[PDB]
Amino acid sequence: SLISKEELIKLAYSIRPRENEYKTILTNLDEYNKLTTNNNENKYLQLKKLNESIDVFMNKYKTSSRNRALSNLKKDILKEVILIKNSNTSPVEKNLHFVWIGGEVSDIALEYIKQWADINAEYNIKLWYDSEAFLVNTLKKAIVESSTTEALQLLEEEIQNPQFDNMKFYKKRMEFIYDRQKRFINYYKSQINKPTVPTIDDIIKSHLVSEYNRDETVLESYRTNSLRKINSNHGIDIRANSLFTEQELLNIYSQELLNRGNLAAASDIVRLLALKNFGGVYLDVDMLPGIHSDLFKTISRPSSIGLDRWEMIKLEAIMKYKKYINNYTSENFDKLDQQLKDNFKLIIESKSEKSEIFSKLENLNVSDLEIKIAFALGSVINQALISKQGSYLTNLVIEQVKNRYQFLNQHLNPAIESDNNFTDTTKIFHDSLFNSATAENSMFLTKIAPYLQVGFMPEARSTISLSGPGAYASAYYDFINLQENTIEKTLKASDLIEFKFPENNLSQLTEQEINSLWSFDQASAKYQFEKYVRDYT
Ligand SMILES: [Mn+2]
Repeated sequence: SLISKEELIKLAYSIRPRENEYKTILTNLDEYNKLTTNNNENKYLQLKKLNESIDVFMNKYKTSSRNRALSNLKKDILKEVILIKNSNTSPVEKNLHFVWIGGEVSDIALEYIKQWADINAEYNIKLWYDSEAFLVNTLKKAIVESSTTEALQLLEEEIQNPQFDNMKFYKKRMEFIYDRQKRFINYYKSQINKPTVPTIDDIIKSHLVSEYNRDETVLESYRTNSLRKINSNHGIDIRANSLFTEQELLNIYSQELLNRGNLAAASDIVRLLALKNFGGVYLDVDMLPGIHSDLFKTISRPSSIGLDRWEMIKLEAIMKYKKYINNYTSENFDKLDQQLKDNFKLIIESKSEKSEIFSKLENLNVSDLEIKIAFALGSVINQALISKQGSYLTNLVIEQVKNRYQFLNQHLNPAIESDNNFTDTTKIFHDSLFNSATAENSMFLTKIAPYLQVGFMPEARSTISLSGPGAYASAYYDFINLQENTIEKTLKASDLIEFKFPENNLSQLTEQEINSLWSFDQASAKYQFEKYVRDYT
């Protein structure tokens, strides 16, 4: 709660008459204080209105004796936001949302998912997929593999030279990739309006048969198998539901799914809509249930192994002696002391059910203002989220994503629509983009400039600032500071303890997580390239 209007009057009292902008503050404060309603949103909006009115005063009367008391008010307002979001608080909808789009869901992922279902029988499992787009990953691989071969043939004389700059390969390949995506897309555009009303998979299958020497029967049985496999396993179809309720988000989803072949970005969109509409918990398929706090509370962690690695080996232990998941790595566990390896066996064998090893979600109490998110390396990471349907912050994130894409597309579209190659298209995009640079948005611009090569070239990481963690971190900034449309600033893990995915409720250091956190950096690029050259021979 905030100081009364009367208290502010006393605190900010001065020899001067009350400025008009000061009277407004007093009114906004009083009206906040007199809020009878207990809906979190309406309190928030009034707090926001008060805060804005304070900035108006302070920016106009920069030397006012009142500024100290008003600066103190603004500090109290920051705390009031946290008090509100922590006020009314009840369990999220009992939905676990996963997403596997663009191909056949792996068995490996089904196993990880199975663990959650077993432990939380009262939770509905939603495995989102796109019934029309099972061939999207197949197409992306065809394009990349074809382009790799084209680039290696072109650069055949140079690639073996150990001093070869592998970037020359990646740039060259990107040109071939761009031309092939553009060929696909233009063909898609010619088909999609016919009275036959073809699907994405119809169009991809035909293109693959025509241009990539594929067999229709093989493609078709992969498609029908992917469909039944996913329907049999909590599968829920994006196309038959109410996820996409307006054209703008659909188009963002489609440009990622169809034009770029970026399934991670597509999934970034789907997870947010699933949360907005249904509420619940979202998880990547490499996340696992949290382990009971006191399970290995009696095993001292050696100084030689890190905090993270210790969390990994805990999972590996559970897995060597319960094999809940097939072929779970034992690398880190096999070592080193033969004592703890038995203390591990002792405690794990002393349990008989899975629910004794893993903790249940039960009620996750959140308010209708918030979204909770996992952390990694000091940043938020959207591989795990909790949110009530229609939550204020989840909408803030969606708005961030929409405005970032609106900006991206404003500059990108004219370049795409032009009939140009990769290099010329890039230039038209960059020349428009960087002419919009301000102090405020410069970094963001620099981050989205390599958008077209995301997934295909090293260090192209635009997704983060578009549909990924960067959009969430700016939305968190919006929310904490009662601002809107923040792009320059992000809030970090250390800023957001009040919004953390409760640690006890999640195990992030899983085997599939780690061998998935592969990033397209230089080092990884060097290795991929060396593999490419070794196979080519
Ligand atoms: Mn991962």
